[PDB]
Amino acid sequence: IAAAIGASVNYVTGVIARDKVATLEQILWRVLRGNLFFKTVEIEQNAFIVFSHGDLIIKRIRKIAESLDANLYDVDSSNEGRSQQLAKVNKNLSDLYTVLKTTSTTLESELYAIAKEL
Amino acid sequence: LTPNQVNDELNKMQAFIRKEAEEKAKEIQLKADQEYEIEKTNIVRNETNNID
Amino acid sequence: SLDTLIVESEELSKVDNQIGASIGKIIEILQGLNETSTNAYRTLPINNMPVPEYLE
Amino acid sequence: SQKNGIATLLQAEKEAHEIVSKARKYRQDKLKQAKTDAAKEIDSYKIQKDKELKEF
Amino acid sequence: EQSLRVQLVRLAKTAYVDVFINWFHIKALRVYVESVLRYGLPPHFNIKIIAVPPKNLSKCKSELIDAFGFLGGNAFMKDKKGKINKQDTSLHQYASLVDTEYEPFVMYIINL
Repeated sequence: IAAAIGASVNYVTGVIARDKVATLEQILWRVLRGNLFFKTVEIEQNAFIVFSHGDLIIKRIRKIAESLDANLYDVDSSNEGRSQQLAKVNKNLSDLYTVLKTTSTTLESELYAIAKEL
Repeated sequence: LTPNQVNDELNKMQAFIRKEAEEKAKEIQLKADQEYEIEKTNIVRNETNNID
Repeated sequence: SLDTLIVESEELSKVDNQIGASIGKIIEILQGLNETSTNAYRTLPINNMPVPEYLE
Repeated sequence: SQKNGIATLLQAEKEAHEIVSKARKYRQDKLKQAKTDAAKEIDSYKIQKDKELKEF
Repeated sequence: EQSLRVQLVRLAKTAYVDVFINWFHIKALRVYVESVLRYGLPPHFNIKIIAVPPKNLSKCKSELIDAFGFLGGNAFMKDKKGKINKQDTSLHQYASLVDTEYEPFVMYIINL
């Protein structure tokens, strides 16, 4: 906070399958980039990992993230566009939920209709 | 981690950031003086030949 | 700077290993020639000063 | 010290941003200075050549 | 064969010294830059070359780790000894370009 919609500070948000995979990342980082990170983790249902860095060492962090299968992006999501980022994300998540359900209904309807016919 | 580790790693961290800013800032201003001097000479030199 | 620093360490590691290997081959070229047999050129002078004395 | 440490990292970055920004403004100022100090050095050479043309 | 052998023995010996002075120049550089990366400030460091008598390296390496290890990590630290070179794994190679096992303080092992 005080850089939530910031751009002069670089944050790296990212999902990782487990906190175990995250250690291996931490090991690369510490060997190859120094201790320029602050490592925090929150348990999901996945693991929220957070690395926090300069805005000019991004690419080198990115190389580590790609090679151990992490979703650490500079900013997560292509939906960011309201201020906060999250506000846009939350409305786009309401379109996604209702549009999947309609698909499930058309499929279901047709399934009950044609099983016997087939 | 340990309290000792985290403060040692914070004191290292901002020391690099201030240092990166000093080191880049020196190059910019060191080149800005070469640029001043050159550009002042050029502007005269062009024009003094015209007055001539 | 900070960005350049990462790249300075990466190269020191590589270059270090090259030089270390390359010297290993030179020692071998001598060993084979019979110019290094019992002991020679790992304790021998380095511009008129033995190897351990030279490091100090 | 989780959001106390991230909070220091955020300030340090902000501090770096202004330091870099200041040297970029310094240079900007220096480009305007070249012009200024050059504009004066032209009209001093102008007035001498006007004088010795008028002597003739 | 005769002329060549005399120039060739001479050329290697002359090459040997030069590549020796050059190997240590990188290590000195390497160690210095690394120290800056890991500890931060001060940029003024207390630096030594310790001559170990043959086969006491493992015992020496461990003692240094216990004392000084806390500085570079209070959790990033484990006991370790000696130097093993491999292409089985990349771990244990003590390098900043490939992933290795992180040493608790800057220490480089020279084998002659």
